[PDB]
Amino acid sequence: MFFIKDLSLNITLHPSFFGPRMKQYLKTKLLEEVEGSCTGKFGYILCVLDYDNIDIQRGRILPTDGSAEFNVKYRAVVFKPFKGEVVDGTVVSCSQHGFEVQVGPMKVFVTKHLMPQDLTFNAGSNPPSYQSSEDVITIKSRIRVKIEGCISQVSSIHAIGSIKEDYLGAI
Amino acid sequence: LKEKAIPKDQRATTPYMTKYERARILGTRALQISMNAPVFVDLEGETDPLRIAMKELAEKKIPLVIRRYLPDGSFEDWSVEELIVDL
Amino acid sequence: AGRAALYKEVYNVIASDGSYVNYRHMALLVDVMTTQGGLTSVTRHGFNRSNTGALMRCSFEETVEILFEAGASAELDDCRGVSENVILGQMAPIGTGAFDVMIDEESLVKYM
Amino acid sequence: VGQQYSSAPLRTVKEVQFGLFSPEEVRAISVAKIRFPETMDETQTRAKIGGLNDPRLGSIDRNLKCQTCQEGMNECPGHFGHIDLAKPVFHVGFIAKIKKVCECVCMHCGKLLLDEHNELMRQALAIKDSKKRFAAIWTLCKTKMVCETDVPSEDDPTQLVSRGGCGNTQPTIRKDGLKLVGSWKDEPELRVLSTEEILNIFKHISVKDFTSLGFNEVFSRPEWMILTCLPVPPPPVRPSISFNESQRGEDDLTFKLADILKANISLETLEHNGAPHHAIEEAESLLQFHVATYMDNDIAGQPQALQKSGRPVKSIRARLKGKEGRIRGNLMGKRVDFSARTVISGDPNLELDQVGVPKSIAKTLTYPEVVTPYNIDRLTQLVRNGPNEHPGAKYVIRDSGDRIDLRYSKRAGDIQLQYGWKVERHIMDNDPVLFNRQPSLHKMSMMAHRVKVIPYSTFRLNLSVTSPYNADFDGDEMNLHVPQSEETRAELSQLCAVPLQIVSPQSNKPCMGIVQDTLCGIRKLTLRDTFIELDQVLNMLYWVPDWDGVI
Amino acid sequence: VSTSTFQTRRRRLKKVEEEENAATLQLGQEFQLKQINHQGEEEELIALNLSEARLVIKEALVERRRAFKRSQKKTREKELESIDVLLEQTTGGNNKDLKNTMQYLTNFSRFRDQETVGAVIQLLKSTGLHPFEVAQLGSLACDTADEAKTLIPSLNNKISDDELERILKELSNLETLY
Amino acid sequence: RLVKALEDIMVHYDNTTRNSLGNVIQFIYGEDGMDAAHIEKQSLDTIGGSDAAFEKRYRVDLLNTDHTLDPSLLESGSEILGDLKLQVLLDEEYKQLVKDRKFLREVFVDGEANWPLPVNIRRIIQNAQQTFHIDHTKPSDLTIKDIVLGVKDLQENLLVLRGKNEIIQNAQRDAVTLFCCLLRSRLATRRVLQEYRLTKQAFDWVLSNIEAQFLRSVVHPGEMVGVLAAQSIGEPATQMTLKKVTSGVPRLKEILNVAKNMKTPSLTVY
Amino acid sequence: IFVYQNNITPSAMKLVPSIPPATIETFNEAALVVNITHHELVPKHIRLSSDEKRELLKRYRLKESQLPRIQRADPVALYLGLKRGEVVKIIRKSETSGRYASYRICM
Amino acid sequence: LRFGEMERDCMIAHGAASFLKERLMEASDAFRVHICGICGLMTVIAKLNHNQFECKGCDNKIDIYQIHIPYAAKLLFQELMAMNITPRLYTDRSRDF
DNA sequence: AGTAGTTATGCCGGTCA
DNA sequence: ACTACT
RNA sequence: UCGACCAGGCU
Ligand SMILES: [Zn+2]
Ligand SMILES: [Zn+2]
Ligand SMILES: [Zn+2]
Repeated sequence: MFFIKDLSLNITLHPSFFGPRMKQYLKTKLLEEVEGSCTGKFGYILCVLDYDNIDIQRGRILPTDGSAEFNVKYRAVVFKPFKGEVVDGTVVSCSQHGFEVQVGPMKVFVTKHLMPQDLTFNAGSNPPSYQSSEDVITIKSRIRVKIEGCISQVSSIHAIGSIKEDYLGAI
Repeated sequence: LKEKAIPKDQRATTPYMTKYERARILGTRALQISMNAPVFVDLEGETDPLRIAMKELAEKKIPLVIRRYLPDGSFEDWSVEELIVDL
Repeated sequence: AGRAALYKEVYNVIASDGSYVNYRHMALLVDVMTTQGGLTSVTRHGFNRSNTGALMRCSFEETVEILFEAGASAELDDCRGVSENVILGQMAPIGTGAFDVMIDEESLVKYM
Repeated sequence: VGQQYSSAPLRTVKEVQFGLFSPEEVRAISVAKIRFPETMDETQTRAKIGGLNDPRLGSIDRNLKCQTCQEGMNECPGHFGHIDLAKPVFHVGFIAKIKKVCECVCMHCGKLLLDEHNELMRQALAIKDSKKRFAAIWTLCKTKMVCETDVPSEDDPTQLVSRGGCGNTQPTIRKDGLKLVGSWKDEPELRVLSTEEILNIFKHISVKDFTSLGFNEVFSRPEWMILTCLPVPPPPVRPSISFNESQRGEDDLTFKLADILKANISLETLEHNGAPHHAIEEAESLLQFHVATYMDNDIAGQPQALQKSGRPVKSIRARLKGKEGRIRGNLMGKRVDFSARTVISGDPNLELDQVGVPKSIAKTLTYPEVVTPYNIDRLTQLVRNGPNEHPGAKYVIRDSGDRIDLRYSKRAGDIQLQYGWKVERHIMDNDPVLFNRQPSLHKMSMMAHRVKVIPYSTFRLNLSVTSPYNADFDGDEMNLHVPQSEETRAELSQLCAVPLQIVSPQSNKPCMGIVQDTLCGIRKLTLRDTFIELDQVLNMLYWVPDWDGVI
Repeated sequence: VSTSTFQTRRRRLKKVEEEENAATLQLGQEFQLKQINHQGEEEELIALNLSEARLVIKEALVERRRAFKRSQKKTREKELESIDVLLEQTTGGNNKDLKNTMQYLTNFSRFRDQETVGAVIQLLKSTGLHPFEVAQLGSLACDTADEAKTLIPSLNNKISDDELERILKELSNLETLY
Repeated sequence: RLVKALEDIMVHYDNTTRNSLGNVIQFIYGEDGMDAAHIEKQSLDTIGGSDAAFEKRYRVDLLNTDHTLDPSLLESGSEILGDLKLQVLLDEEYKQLVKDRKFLREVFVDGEANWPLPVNIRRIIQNAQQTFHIDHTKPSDLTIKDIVLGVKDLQENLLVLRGKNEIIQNAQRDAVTLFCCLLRSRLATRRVLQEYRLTKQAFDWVLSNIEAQFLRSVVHPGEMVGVLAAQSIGEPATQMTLKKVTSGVPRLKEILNVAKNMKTPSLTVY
Repeated sequence: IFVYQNNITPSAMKLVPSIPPATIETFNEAALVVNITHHELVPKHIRLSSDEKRELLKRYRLKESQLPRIQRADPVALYLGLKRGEVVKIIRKSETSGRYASYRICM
Repeated sequence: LRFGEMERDCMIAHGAASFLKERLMEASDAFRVHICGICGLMTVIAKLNHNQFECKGCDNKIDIYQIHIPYAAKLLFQELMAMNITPRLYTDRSRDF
């Protein structure tokens, strides 16, 4: 899953920053605008790699105000989830509708009726849990989830998964 | 494509700077000098942006590059440094 | 030989009046009228029928008709013409616009 | 401009893809259904009915409202809506092609009337260039008036091969008003070609046939010349013009839509009613009229859809037609800010390239200088100076895009600039400016001069720059444009300053000389007979500003 | 101000066709094996199993803090804190993601030896499997070839039960300890 | 109509004149690459005059007591008489001059010798003279090889086109053909010494300016040549306040229209 | 080449473009009485090896369509038996530059 | 005053690119519209406020630009559309050449 | 024939919904 | 008032 | 806020 994609970005530098430590200010701007960002297109952009050799190229000067626009060619580590992708993470929240597992920078949600049947919801617990003949899932338990579907949204991706198939559930 | 970037060698365009090029350099620099960008010469008391630009150009200290386009899309880059300034 | 005569004729019209126009000018006109192959008239029928962009052509003589036929035949405009840009409010590729300008991070450091 | 920040990346237009609207897209784009021909007054209540102008399109009443979009009128471009028509109608502007395409395809089956099987056709089919190809293809098979089912292959005219079927004879087509009529030929069989009919045949034309006939599968397929769903242009295109309240001020276009709207509703309520079959079609051609009249209203079939009062009604096409037109009079040229004009009169005391500017004008025309440590002082002086004294200023514009009006602002006297802010200051001595005299025949009708603010109300120019403009002082007027950017002015001073323009490339010689008084007199001052004594020679020397002080 | 990506296919207006993604190894167009490098050369998709990812990130944030000072001139539970520092030094501090990713990665990492990870990679990079599967097999603890072929349907016919079960064995060993 | 039909024609960075389609219209602007502002009418002496005076002017026969440079001109005047190695050059020179003369009479059949051409050479020499107060009394100090190989070398730099290849290089040589005739017409050994009386210094100077002044007269890629050309014709037609053949505005109209049924449609037969 | 006198059969010529490669050319007699190419205003043209052309295009970065065209029925075009695609090199005198070299592709 | 066709020519003649663009925009029209990257139309429903964009019908919400063109031109396009003609505006080229 | 398309630049009273 | 094209 | 159409006059 986790990928390393070759991306690029455009930055418009005011003329004031047309100093000597310019390359530095761009490389900075890049990281400010990219690391932490999210798109359904490339998923979560987590970390820009090889800081040292970020290609700045020659920026062209806009022609009415005097800013320049550089096309910063970088490379980075991204995280885009998928439907049918098996992933395991830790629990975070848990109600009567299901519980939310956290895989990486993202959060997956397991709906009650997407769990096995013999697995019940013990409300009269704390932290709230889900009990089975054998299992006891809750707040911090690690779980192996199958991502059933994703929903790209704003600055993040969210999905819903099940643990009703085989070899899925707590670990 | 950048398969359109004609090497510093093999350049065939004029070695000299065109009135248009230069008119546009002095103007661009003046603009940025007025935008409070860094100035690369000593303002011998100069305080007019175009003046400061003409001065930067006379001391070939203008960090700009003219990207000349050929009718096909090819292009040769020339620095104001390089470019002669007979005009 | 046509181009030759065409110039010769054009020239006479101007010299007959007792004026002088440096050859290159009439030359250029004369040539434009012939390059394509025969005699293209400085007329809505002649020149305004080449492959220049729709937008360019519509700025002379047959405006809407040209724009209509333009949508019918799904034309594509390069926006290489002075006119297209004037219409789009963009810097036209002429004199000051015949080339781009960039800050060279390199030389920008040698200066200090 | 068109203000307020937008996070959307900003680029320039590189290409323009022309095409035709598919009824589907029109429906897709549409933000509003549009059923009622009423402007608004929700039953007389000043507002807008969910029917015409703003059933969610742009706005009116200086009211951000605009189907959330908000932003308010200056920012909100229009928003298209639509009208599902009652029956397909031609597009006034395509009728000609619509017809010529029929004369190229076979009705009933929709296949070309000439294959590679015909050679004179292949020759055309090779012609690369939509325009000319379709030009041939037509002339070629316009005559072919039978959908031949079998042709003698490139072997012997003996064994004839098979292609497309149905040999149905082909109607000889002619145009009548906005109607296409054919006569399949003892004696012909005259009959009118219905739109729904022509539409279907076009829809059946094959994709390859499309193209061979200069069209395009993605951007402009034949069928689209036939309007089915009509795009409704937003308020901005057809803005009103109110007179306070309880009145009106609708636009011609807003009416012709109402016409179309009415005309449509009428038709439809005849197909859901007692449809006297050919009393309907009598009201269908009315729609064809309006929907045609709205785009073009200066056709050949004389009914020039006049409006109540006889005035013709501007068709959209009128809006774009040459000079004064949209294109020619709004884009290839337009009225502009920062310009000034007055009577001119020569002044034998200005330098060739100066331009005497009346103080009153110097105080109106302004330049947007940016606050720099280089000019903080000078600029603050001007701001404090005022918009009324001469060397002064009118506005101070802060980083936080807001104008401080130095003539009212309770802080006019106050104000302390800010590196980066801008002070719109008065035009001052030596500002480069474009000066011109119309008609503008050659470069030299527009040269850049140095300003010299001066008394009285007339632009004063040096006599020798007289010829280039072709001005005399019989009362000619001259225009003047003040450059606004740091580079804009650079372009003037560096490229078109009067001194540069001196030797003209028009006729490889100078284009300004010595004239009138100076010419007449320079001769006299020259004649061997002309002698000058000390007292005067001394003044004459002094008058020359460079004179090295050497008698 | 967006963020482009080494391949621009024509916007023939007809913007409709792009399927959904799945365990049919049908990731976006933005993730096909055949994708173009920044030096415009074809280069196979680069998927990373966890840990192999925890290393990649950590290494970069390191050489960063380094150059973030060349110009300055003029144990599972234990790594959690050691990393929480490198972060508040080279990261943006609001990268709640890169932080959460560093823990998640640090905790669920199967191999924590730049060598063991290499071993893993060589081992799998002989299967001829898709970068994604190779990624999953690497970061998902599997025993029966069944558990594998089941959490990774993409496989199924791509590798025999015994052969896949072999590699699985190997994987359970190179499986660095804690 | 003129302007609308040339809007988009401008000299490109390769010295080609094209429109907005990239279609060539003039391979080298004005068939010479020169900007019109930098041109002046100059006389090409070589073309006119009798063969009699042509020889008396440009001919230098070192192997002759009556056709050599008298030593009052050139310094090495006496020690040059009879030099066979030099007459090879002087004959090579006088051969070209004579070839030029025929080539000019070929281009300008008329015999007309005054034509607009870049770099005014008459002046560029007068300054040369006065700058160095060159006295027509003493003798020069120019090697007969000095002159000849210098002028020969000056040509090598009157660049208009640049590319490294034959098609272009040839184009270049074409572009400069007529100018060079002028050049040789004026920098002929005989003239240079008998007429101008230039010293070796004054000479190297004239050669330097002639070079610069040339490079300066070349057209600037960018120049909106189209519109310029349009207005340059239109403007004077405006002042046309009008041998009985349709002439003037009505005729011009006729022409631009490619008018099939022109009014006066004479035809002159020789 | 076939120099007819007062014309050829409207059925006869229907047999010229029928024996390729080899091509046939028809010419009227009265049309060749005077040689046009010899006319004052007519400059020297010149065919160009498919290579000489490929070079012309390469050295000027031209597409074919960017070259000044000449009519297939242009007098001088026929005189040299030009064929759609070939390029002539027109060389003429110049009151500006002595000699100038232009190119014309065949339509 | 009117900087008309003829004065436009004179600027082209001087080769004064910027001064022309500035005279036809900054000094007159100039407007900011948002276009779709799929269909070159001014469809996009920009809500510069909540940072939302979108162009249903193309169902876009990501591929969107903003361009500066003379209001008269926005009009020219909307008018051309009203007449069922699509004058798509694209920020990148394809036709190369 | 029939069929349309133009025509210089720019600036400065009086009826109609 | 004139001029070309379908 | 602010338009259209017509007609007339100056260069
Ligand atoms: Zn809106
Ligand atoms: Zn049929
Ligand atoms: Zn869209």
